[PDB]
Amino acid sequence: TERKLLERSRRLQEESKRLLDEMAEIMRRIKKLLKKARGADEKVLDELRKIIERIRELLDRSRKIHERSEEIAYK
Amino acid sequence: MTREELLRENIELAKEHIEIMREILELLQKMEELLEKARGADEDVAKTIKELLRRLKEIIERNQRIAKEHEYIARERS
Repeated sequence: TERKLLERSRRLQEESKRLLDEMAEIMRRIKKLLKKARGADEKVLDELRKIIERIRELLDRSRKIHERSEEIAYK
Repeated sequence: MTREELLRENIELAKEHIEIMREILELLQKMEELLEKARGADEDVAKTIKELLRRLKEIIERNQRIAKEHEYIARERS
């Protein structure tokens, strides 16, 4: 009959709509997780970058100390 | 500078160099802590996305089941 099949189809459109809405939210959540992860990684790389410039500055002084030590040994 | 002064400076320089190496040792450990933090953070994010993509895939397969049933219905109602 037409009425039974049409309610069958009508029930399926209700299911599809709930699924399509669910898919949409997942993509928005994925998109946000990636943006948040990128922000967090950029933060860590920002801090790693500063730690390395401190280390390298400490190696400037280390070279100065060595340089001064050779001076003292020369005479 | 007197000889005794130069040798004392040699000592001070050695002591200073040890303190400097220690500070670097501290900073290396801090680097490892940061590298492992980001490491775990990206792994938690990757896990969340992995399951979200799995939820997503099963929803799609079900979607195409509905679509092919729609097609079967439209054919029948003709």
